[PDB]
Amino acid sequence: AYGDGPKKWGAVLLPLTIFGVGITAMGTFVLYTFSEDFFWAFVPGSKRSMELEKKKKEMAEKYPSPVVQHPADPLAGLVNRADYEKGLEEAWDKVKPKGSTVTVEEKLKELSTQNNPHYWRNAIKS
Amino acid sequence: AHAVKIYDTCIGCTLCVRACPTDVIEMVPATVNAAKQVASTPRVEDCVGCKRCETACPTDFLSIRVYLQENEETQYSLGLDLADWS
Amino acid sequence: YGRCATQRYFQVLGNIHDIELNESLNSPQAIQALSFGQLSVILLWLAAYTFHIGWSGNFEAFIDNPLGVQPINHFVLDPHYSQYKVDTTIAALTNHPIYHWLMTVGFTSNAQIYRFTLGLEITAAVMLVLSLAPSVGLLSMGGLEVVSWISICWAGHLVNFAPGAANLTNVVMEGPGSLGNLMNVLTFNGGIQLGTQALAVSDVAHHHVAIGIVGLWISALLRVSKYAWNFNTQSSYHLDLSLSLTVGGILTSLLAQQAYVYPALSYLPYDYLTTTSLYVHHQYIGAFLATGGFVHGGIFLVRDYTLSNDLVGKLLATKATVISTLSWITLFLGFHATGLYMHNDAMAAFGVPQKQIIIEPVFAEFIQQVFFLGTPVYGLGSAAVSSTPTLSFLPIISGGDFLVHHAIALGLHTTVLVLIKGALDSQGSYLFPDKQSFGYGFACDGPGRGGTCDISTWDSFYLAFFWVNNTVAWFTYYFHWKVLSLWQSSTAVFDENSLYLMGWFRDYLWQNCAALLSGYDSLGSNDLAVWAWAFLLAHLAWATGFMFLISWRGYWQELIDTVIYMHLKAPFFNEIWSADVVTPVALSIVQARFIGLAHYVAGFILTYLAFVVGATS
Amino acid sequence: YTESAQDAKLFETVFSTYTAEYLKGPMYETPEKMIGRRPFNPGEPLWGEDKKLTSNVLGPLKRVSSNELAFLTMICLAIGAWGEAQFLWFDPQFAAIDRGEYFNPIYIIAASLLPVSFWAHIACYIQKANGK
Amino acid sequence: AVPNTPKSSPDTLAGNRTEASAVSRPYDKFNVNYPLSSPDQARTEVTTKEIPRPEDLVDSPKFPLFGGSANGYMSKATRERHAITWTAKEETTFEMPTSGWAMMNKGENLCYFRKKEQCIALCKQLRSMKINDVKIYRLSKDGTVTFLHPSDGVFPEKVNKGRVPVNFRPFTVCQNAKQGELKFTEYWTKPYEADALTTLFVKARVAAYNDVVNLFPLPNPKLTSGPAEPTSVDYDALTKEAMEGQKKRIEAAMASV
Amino acid sequence: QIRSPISDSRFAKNFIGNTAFYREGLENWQRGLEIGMAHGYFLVGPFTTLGPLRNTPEAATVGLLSACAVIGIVSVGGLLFGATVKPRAFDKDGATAGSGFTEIINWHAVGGLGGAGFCHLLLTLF
Ligand code: CLA
Ligand code: CLA
Ligand code: CLA
Ligand SMILES: CC1=C(/C=C/C(C)=C/C=C/C(C)=C/C=C/C=C(C)/C=C/C=C(C)/C=C/C2=C(C)CCCC2(C)C)C(C)(C)CCC1
Ligand code: SF4
Ligand code: SF4
Repeated sequence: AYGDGPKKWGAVLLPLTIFGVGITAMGTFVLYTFSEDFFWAFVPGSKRSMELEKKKKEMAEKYPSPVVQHPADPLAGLVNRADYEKGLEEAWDKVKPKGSTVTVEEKLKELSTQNNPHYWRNAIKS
Repeated sequence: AHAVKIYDTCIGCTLCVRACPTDVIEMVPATVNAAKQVASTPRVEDCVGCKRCETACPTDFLSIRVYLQENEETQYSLGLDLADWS
Repeated sequence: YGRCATQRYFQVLGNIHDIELNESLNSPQAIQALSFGQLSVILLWLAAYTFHIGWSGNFEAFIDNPLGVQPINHFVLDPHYSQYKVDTTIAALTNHPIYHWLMTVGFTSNAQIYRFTLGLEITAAVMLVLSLAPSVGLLSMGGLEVVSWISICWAGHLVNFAPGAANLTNVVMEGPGSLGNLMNVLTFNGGIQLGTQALAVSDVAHHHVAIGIVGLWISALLRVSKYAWNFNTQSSYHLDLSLSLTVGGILTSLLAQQAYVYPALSYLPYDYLTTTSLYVHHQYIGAFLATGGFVHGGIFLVRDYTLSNDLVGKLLATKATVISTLSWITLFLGFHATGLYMHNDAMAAFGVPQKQIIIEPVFAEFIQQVFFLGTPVYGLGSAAVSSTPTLSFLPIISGGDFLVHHAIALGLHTTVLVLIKGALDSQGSYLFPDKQSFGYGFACDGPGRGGTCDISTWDSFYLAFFWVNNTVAWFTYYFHWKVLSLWQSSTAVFDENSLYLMGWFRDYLWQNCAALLSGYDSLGSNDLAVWAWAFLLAHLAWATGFMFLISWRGYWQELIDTVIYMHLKAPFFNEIWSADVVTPVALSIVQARFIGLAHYVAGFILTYLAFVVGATS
Repeated sequence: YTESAQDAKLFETVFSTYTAEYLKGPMYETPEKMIGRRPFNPGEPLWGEDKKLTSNVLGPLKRVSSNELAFLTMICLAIGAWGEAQFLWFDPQFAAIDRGEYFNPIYIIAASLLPVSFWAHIACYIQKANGK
Repeated sequence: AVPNTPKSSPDTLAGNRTEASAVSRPYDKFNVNYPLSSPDQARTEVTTKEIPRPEDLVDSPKFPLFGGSANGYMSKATRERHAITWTAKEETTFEMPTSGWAMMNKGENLCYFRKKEQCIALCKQLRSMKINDVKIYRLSKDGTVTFLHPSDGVFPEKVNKGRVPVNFRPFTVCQNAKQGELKFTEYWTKPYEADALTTLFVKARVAAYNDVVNLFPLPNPKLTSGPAEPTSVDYDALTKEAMEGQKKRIEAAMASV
Repeated sequence: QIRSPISDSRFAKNFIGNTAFYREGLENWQRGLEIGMAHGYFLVGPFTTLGPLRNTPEAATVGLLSACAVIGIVSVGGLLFGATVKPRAFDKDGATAGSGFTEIINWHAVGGLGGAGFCHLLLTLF
């Protein structure tokens, strides 16, 4: 008949598909909450994410890419950072206020250094 | 831990220090303002994020800025009283 | 483990698909893989519909008598039904034009539907396989050339299954032949073809082959325009996503309009409920897509744009002018539409309906008469009558439609105002000069500086989504009442009572709810009982959204703290639960606003769907 | 020497100016500067210091003379206007379809050349302004 | 009592609160010098003998005249405690940070709280009542005591020597780099954590990008396995003329300033 | 730790203290069995009457099945709690975290089945 079919298949599956599947999904999500990889990609400093970052760095330093990539350090893009600073030094000496005692490398060290211990990647003793 | 920063525009009011309910801001000597003192935040881990320090800063805009980081909540940042995570 | 708070759920689940923040699969290959998985889900959803239509459905009985049979969606096997309700219900009826679509595209049996379900499942498997192997090679797939080729192939399918394909002489083997031979499968008659009361399948196939060829040509022209003047200066997933979402919203809204006025599915206009649901659904989808385009434009401004003297830089520099002029437009439109509606309300209330301000929509009437209508209906602009007119379902406008279109303009302009204002102030306002360093979404900047509630760019979308839903509600009320009057042959109750808003209440909402509320009562329950129940459920969801929107966190955080105290002080449970595992904390401000908006719009959609079903049943 | 705050600001300005003028050249090597992203394509600068388009903006026809492009755009305009007029008004082709006969391919091919004439005259003025 | 409080010890109910916080919240860590700002800042050390954990004190003479309340910390459900040690001049009433009222002792006083915010609020109240030497301590799960609030002996409202500035950014708030400028870097979502050098560099980089008249084409990589394409443009001559342009542009720019 | 007669009088101390969850001298299985018997005998009640099949001869049997289902669901929830939180409040020396609580929940399931069966027996009889 018309009713038969979906009746038997439903009596088998609808209890399964709703009860068993949804309850298993809820229980597995609660387990995933207590799992070590709980939202690992969105929790800063998580073990899986940090290991992935380390392995990405290892692959980048072991298999150099012929194409140029976005520099993680914006100053790391420079093909010759030495020449960059040497020019800065020459320009600064050209426009130094009188016999100023301030040099370019000290200023670059002062600007690059920063005391932000509470920023992560620094709270992980890194 | 909600990152809290101090900028050059700080004029050593000490109001941000007095407004902090968890002793995050702290007055260090400096040579950038007439007060010869500048706020610092060495105990950001205690910052709840209430932004009372920003309410008490008299500069044109906030010489002390509290950047809420909801993806890095802490029992000290969440102000937990009945749950301990330590 | 799991020594986090419940805030972790709503914090990550709000960015769970913000893959740019997911450093693992951050590459564009992963995003294409996500597209493949989404298309697999879409294919499985269509397979669901086709499988339940072919399994427990009357498509074989539908093709025979498309006017006298009601399409069946799926078999109902709810254990909670009472024998009577079981005897009462036959099966879950159909609220979508899938029967009409299958009939149009040449389905004549349940065996064809079953093969279609198998093909959909196999294609979903193919999509999953493609998603298994993200790769720059797969990034080659796609493009306007690919979609135009899909259009050409769909044209080929429609040619193969056109009603006149039987009379078609094989062109590729016996030559093109006479023009009528091609007219068996490729026509440009234009408009409704009578009988099926829909566009001819030949028209649709010819449309698709033309669109595919033109799209191939346009893609080639765009790529040679990329040959010289090759400048991909601003590439961002959010910029391209905003482009795609805005174009898709325009296309979906146009689909709603031109599918009501030029139905392409056979015997669709005879089914009032499916037509109304189609229009409402597609308009909601189009509005959502346009809002998403604006949202992703704002996101691109927030975290992918670098200030320059470009188009966006010029827009940002004079953002005050844009916001001020949009505010003026919205103020004028709202003031005048509301004032004219209130004046008409007062005149109708005071027994003087003649003294209402009925501004005739003479401009739209001029456009309609000069460009669309083939007979003199209004007589302004032109009065010529077409010797060989074509048929369609373009409504005839009247005085109330002027005010309704001004309400639509007010809604659209206010939504655009909120979205543009938020996107352009993501770069900073004088209350929040450094919004470029706070991300797209954040709670607030505290009670200082007078208060900074809802100052985030995400809060701009949160505020504008109410306006999106309100505008769609306004023009869907317009469409629904217009088509209800046309189908009920009133066409004068609308044209008179839509001038004042008490008409919009009494004759539209209060009047069309009579049958829906009688879905179940003391006497019994009929087939509309499910929709009355869904009506109530949607109202409940809407008011829960009210809870999440009105009451804010601090109260609820203190209340949850007291509840935690009760749990930790409760017997037989302090030994088991120390609140350290998944600490129960109140929803964050952004999470609360989003969840309140979600309940609001869920109740909105379900309420209007139940009302449409109960009114056009 | 008791460096002034204004001296520190001067150094910041000097650093910013030097960096800005240095990263433009081939000593920074960032993905943005890759051909077809931000730069002007190697040997084909589109415009100079003054914002005047060079002949390189035309692409393959970057050395077709101004006179030849003027002739091309005028012939395309004339042929396209003839095709459009012969398709829409004079001997209409849709009415020919109503007669049961096919379109005239000459009219369609002719009318296809109007946007060709548009871009051709724009390129012609670009060439003329560049002295080509 | 078993119905009043759970029968198991706080450590038993805690389970693995540690070794799970390190997993659930790997970001939640204190810097190497938590109460202070510089490593060479004395760092006075106190032990449980000075400030014992509250479960080891019953009817201590240093407790104030407090009648107990439901608003205190969660014994056996939380292990972290914050203690205040202040010396009074006279016995007067004060508001507990957890509501209710207590009366201070004539001499030494000692209170225990869960959150440091309660201790700081009580310190503000006491200092408003002319009380010095308000010392605030933190009690850990294992009993290690960390001295807080006047960490270097001088209250933070008063500037003191030996305090290195922390989280000090040498510019204005809106002089931070924009997120789009710091894209693909570790500071993309947190431009306020970038260095001054990095912010200045990216703010100059965005200006450099907007000068395509002098921007360098940056030739395509050679990825295909076949022979190099002959092309029609000399990259060496372009590089030389770009060096000349860069030199002259830098000279003119430095002449301007 | 505040003191109230409801939570600190000798009756409260010796009542909560003598319950299966806290009574001295009880093995974990005994606590589970007793709590389960109580819960199962209670749960048959609200299902035999106040249910879909109230006025049927099999009302008691349907109530028993529903009570066993509720006992099983709450026992699965307790197993989930023991697997995630591992309360450790009942574990003996050594062993593993949450072993005692898991044993308590398993014997609670057993006792729930037993008590539900006993209630169904007392309903069918008498
Ligand atoms: C969007 C997908 C979808 C949905 C919502 C439903 C909904 C329903 N199906 Mg169903 N079905 C589908 C697809 C779907 N079907 C497909 C593709 C098939 C072919 C294999 C079937 C075959 C099928 C049978 C044979 C039966 C149902 C039945 C039912 C009903 C009870 C639920 C059940 O037991 O499902 C069981 C369904 C399956 C075991 C098939 C798996 C469903 C598909 C393949 C998964 C799609 C997932 C989708 C992409 C979303 C994933 C994301 C999600 C996590 C949010 C319910 C009306 C039963 C019924 O009518 O009883 C009253 C019944 O007997 N369905
Ligand atoms: C193809 C289109 C498309 C794509 C690819 C994206 C992609 C993205 N969007 Mg986006 N968006 C889109 C369309 C799109 N959007 C549209 C159309 C809108 C307007 C409505 C928006 C509005 C929007 C906002 C406002 C935000 C994003 C954000 C994001 C990013 C993170 C997504 C995330 O994790 O959300 C998480 C997703 C969810 C939490 C899903 C919610 C689950 C729903 C509500 C369930 C409710 C339905 C329920 C079953 C109904 C029950 C009924 C009841 C009666 C029972 C991601 C890049 C975020 C971002 O980039 O911020 C940095 C962000 O804040 N989007
Ligand atoms: C009925 C409810 C309602 C009404 C009337 C408004 C009205 C308005 N909203 Mg609004 N809003 C609402 C609900 C409502 N909102 C909700 C629920 C949300 C979700 C949070 C929002 C979110 C929202 C946002 C995010 C924005 C607005 C904006 C606006 C203004 C748009 C300009 C306009 O139309 O001016 C017309 C004003 C009215 C119709 C108000 C009534 C004025 C009188 C009573 C009617 C006219 C009478 C007569 C002509 C005057 C007599 C003059 C003389 C004889 C005395 C307007 C004041 C935008 C704005 O302020 O831009 C300017 C904007 O950005 N709203
Ligand atoms: C009224 C009242 C009260 C009380 C209440 C309650 C709490 C009740 C309960 C009651 C109950 C709740 C009871 C119970 C009972 C139970 C039982 C009686 C059981 C039994 C069981 C059994 C006997 C089992 C057996 C077995 C086993 C063990 C296993 C295997 C199987 C068998 C069956 C063999 C009060 C004081 C508060 C106050 C007021 C009054
Ligand atoms: S209130 Fe503002 S300006 Fe004054 S010391 Fe604090 S941070 Fe500096
Ligand atoms: S937000 Fe509140 S707790 Fe954080 S530093 Fe500012 S005042 Fe202190």
